Amino acid sequence: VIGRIHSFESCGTVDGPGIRFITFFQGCLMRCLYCHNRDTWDTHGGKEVTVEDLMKEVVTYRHFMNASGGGVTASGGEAILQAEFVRDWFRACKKEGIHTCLDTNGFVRRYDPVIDELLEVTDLVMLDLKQMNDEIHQNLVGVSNHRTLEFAKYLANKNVKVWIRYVVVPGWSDDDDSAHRLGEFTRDMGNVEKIELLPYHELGKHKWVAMGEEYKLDGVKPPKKETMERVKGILEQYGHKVMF
Amino acid sequence: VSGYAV
Ligand SMILES: C[S@@+](CC[C@H](N)C(=O)[O-])C[C@H]1O[C@@H](n2cnc3c(N)ncnc32)[C@H](O)[C@@H]1O
Ligand code: SF4
Ligand code: NA
Repeated sequence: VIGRIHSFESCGTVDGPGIRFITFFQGCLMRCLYCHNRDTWDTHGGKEVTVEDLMKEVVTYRHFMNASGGGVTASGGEAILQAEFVRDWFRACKKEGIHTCLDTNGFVRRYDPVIDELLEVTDLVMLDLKQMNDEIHQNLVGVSNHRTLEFAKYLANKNVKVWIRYVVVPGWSDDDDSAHRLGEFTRDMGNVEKIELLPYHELGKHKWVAMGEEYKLDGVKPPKKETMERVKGILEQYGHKVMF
Repeated sequence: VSGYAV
């Protein structure tokens, strides 16, 4: 099986537990307006690769991983689109005593055997919930949030170590209603270890510019500690380790 | 810098 990837960071510090080897896969079906990897969308592009090649790199960093309590992370655009390849990669990592992390948007269309097979070999999934209010979601992301929420149910329903990531963008996900909805939604499920909030940042805009596409959020400045603070409490009410 | 691919 061939893997089409955008790039990889031999060892990032903000892509899950400890220091991790992150591979950014090519292609994404969503169109978040704040996406900092816009050049990650196209299905075509990015180098092809095999797990043999990947491991031939990830292993050399065993050191930083063990020492940081890290591992590897599948991210980029939407890794879940190359589910066959990813689960193969984790199967290889599992067999190296390596910890696996899947950074996804959970837009799972067909629940094939490979989905369960991937999750079977996945240690932690940082599932993004971009907006509980679908009216907003459809405009913020370009698609309904039903498939993602279903994937969330699915996960909880199988006790999968989850981290909910909620990117807080001004005027779109900073309001208190949306904060409760999330807090309520994820409360049901107890497999969601914590809720990591992420402040919006202008970056990866040039990726749009470079692609003659207009970056709408242009101008939008990052949210204030006050705001993040507010949301945090709203969610800490439902009893989550809401750590931003 | 979370999830930023250079
Ligand atoms: C680019 S994504 C790739 C994985 C998957 N496509 C997703 O979005 O969950 C990795 C993380 O970066 C976050 N992100 C993307 N653009 C951002 C921005 N402009 N500001 C803050 N976070 C952003 C995403 O929400 C996600 O948590
Ligand atoms: S799901 Fe992730 S990669 Fe895809 S457009 Fe949204 S932020 Fe960008
Ligand atoms: Na994610």
